Amino acid sequence: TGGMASKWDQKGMDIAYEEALLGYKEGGVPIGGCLINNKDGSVLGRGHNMRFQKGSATLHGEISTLENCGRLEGKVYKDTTLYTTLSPCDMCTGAIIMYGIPRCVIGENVNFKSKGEKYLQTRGHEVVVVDDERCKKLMKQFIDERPQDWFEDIGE
Amino acid sequence: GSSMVTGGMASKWDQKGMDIAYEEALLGYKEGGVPIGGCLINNKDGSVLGRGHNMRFQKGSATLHGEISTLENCGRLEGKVYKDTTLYTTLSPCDMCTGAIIMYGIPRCVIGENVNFKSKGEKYLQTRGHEVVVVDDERCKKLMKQFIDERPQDWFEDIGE
Ligand SMILES: [Ca+2]
Ligand SMILES: [Zn+2]
Ligand SMILES: [Zn+2]
Ligand SMILES: [Zn+2]
Ligand SMILES: [Zn+2]
Repeated sequence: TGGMASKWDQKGMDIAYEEALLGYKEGGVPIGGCLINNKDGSVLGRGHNMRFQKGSATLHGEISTLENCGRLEGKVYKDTTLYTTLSPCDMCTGAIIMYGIPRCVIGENVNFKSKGEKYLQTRGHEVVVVDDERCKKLMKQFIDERPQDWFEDIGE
Repeated sequence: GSSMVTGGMASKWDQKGMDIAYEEALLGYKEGGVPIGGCLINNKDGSVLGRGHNMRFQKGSATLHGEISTLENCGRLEGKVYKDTTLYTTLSPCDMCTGAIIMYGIPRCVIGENVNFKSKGEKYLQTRGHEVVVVDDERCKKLMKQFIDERPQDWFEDIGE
């Protein structure tokens, strides 16, 4: 779309936030997301961080989202938007780049931001930061109460 | 990617690491999956923290590339642990696996070969400061070449094409 928001952007961020809330309720890292087809707004998949729920070192919210979409032909990704409640780390950024997902809509980049946000732009992707306070407050609460668990999720 | 780019020194555990990575790739091939394997070794003592191979076909996974599967198999770890390890992979990493190495701060990546595949990740790793070593392992090259020959469409799916 460029500049103007996609008709499905609010739907996507609301779903990402719902996933983050669910993850928080399950005692995990409150980071969620979803992948939407820009063509019809269909939700290809949705998910949240599964580090605590599955003892996973790779299932960040974004990775879990992609995993939940299942095996897809490469072309499908080319016209989708990945929604994430928090700005992607270098790994999740790499996933978006590898699959060629053209747009990444981010809830906030205040609690966390890696060099990946800019790298996505360098690699030709459109990056949108909403600065969604609901996401920011939820993530901040987790960081406040379980700082070490947050650090573990990003190898800190 | 700069011009004054150099490879990296050799480690005493590199032979071991690539042998395990190759073993994982053969296992994956046996299981009917993508023959890409790896393992993570602690540079401090040579201990193998984990090993794995691509699980796209085995688990219907869109994210379990060989490198990702390897990290997953190590389980949850304190962030400091990754800081003195070497990630071994039979094939040069895509942008996602490169991102995983960068995020966790794994200081060294030893690659079997980059003849059958090479993404912008190999250079980006060096740009981000990581030590990269390409051993040009003929065992890995032959195995991957055969797979790409026999299953071109499946190879493309693994890299989203
Ligand atoms: Ca053929
Ligand atoms: Zn993240
Ligand atoms: Zn991530
Ligand atoms: Zn790969
Ligand atoms: Zn990869």
